[PDB]
Amino acid sequence: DQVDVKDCANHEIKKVLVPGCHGSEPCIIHRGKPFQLEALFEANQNSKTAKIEIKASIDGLEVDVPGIDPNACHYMKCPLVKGQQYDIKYTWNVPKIAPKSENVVVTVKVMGDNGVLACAIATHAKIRD
Amino acid sequence: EVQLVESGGGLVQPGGSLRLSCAASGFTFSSYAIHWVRQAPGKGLEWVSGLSGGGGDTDYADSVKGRLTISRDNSKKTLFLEMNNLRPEDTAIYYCAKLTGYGSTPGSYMDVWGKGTTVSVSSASTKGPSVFPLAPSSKSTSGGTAALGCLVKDYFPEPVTVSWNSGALTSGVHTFPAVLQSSGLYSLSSVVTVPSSSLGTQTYICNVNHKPSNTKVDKKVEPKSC
Amino acid sequence: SFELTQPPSVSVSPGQTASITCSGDKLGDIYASWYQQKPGQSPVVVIFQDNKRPSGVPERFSGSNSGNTATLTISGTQALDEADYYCQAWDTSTSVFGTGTKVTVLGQPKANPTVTLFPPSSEELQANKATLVCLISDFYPGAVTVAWKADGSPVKAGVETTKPSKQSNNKYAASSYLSLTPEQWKSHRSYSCQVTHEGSTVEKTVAPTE
Repeated sequence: DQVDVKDCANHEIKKVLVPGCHGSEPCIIHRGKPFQLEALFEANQNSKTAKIEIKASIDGLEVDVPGIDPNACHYMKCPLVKGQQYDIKYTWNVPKIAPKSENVVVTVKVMGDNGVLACAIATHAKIRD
Repeated sequence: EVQLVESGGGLVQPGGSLRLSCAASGFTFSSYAIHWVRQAPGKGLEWVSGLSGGGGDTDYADSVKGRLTISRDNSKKTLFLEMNNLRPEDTAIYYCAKLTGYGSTPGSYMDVWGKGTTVSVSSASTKGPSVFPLAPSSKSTSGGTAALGCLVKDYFPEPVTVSWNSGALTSGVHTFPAVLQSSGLYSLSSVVTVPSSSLGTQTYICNVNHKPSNTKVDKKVEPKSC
Repeated sequence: SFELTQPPSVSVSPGQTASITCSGDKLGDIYASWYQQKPGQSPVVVIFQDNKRPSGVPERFSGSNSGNTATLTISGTQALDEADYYCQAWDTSTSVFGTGTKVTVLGQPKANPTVTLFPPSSEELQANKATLVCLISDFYPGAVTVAWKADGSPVKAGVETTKPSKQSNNKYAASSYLSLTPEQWKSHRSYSCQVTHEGSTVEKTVAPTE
């Protein structure tokens, strides 16, 4: 269902869905199983590009999140048209050796040609087996 | 409800430094980016700096880059602008402005602005005005009106307030906007269109007050004599 | 950083529609907003995303961003709309503001200036300095050209003219000062302050008097 994230841009992200999680309740990402994540956002600008930047933290310490496809245009219709709504469906496979944790803050910023497209932080992810 | 209150401006020599605060209230300060926008006297808006809600993203204008630094204290709900190694061209009124979001994007807009605080950078130093009488025309006017006044010359900084007869006279009084000269000193004049029949009998004193220099000057303006 | 160019001024008759333009190389790729700064007050947003009006802002205000040109449109302009208007857009992280378009509504009829010229003072002259003052009052609309003359010939240096301000009567006022040495003052027979407004030239003159 719909999950709660905190916006770090200008409210362009409208809804964020993770299968089988709800609101601000713990959302369990399983190691070694694909993680899927849908978003509904409004393009704040014309852009031919969309770059994903992830910073994530595990129990307060920064972590390099690997095997992330930075091109969001692989997961939505690009080019982007200013003022139109888009539906991105991103899929990232959690590596088996991904470290388990009950405290996980993830920041995702998407850059376009003319500036930040969208930004959100999520605090409720938990990594388990 | 939503309110921003600036402070910290002042007269500063070139190379001097000031710290500006913007004290916010009536919204979750930390949820929103806050920016500085300055405006030189009689000119347009110039963007100076911005900062995301978390204090993460500092951004500056090439003009101020290196000499200004922006910062937040979210517990105190206050935005700061530390200005160092100031330059004359940095003289202006500095507004802080709330954005509509946490971060600067193309859609962002400034939805609230403070009343501003004034920074002046000058190699000038505080100096009270010289006050000179503008005696009434001997030929008066075609009408029964006479124009007499006072010249407030070479004063820094602003403001200067001019009253006639300790504020008793307010009829024909018209104090004029001031002129910034090459000297970098200001000059203004106040004139009183008064009845020509009164000149002999009625006394006009002009009260020139310059709070900055802590001096008031009281010049009596009489008709000129040969 | 990119630059947004707006007309320096737009004059409009009461009830006429005003049209301020803001042009940039690629502005249809981004969003444009509009701020209204009335003299002595802080700016206020009137249009926020190309075509969006904040609840509270009057329905007369409209916007557009087609053709790489943003266009504010005040229909039925009133005397309350009389302010400086600034367009704005983001050059990624930099807020680019426009030059500014001062909107005037012509609510008063044309009014010629009232010039008053005071000669140097014995007090100033004693201080080895000399200043002539040309005060200008009650003129509409707010544009004036000062020319100074010495013995009927154009003067250039020493002229520091001020900027048309608005009086409480909504007509405009201005001053101009001519600095000389005491000796220069006495070397001539007449200095004059020539004020040109709406094609009509008002002149006042003074002369050294023993």
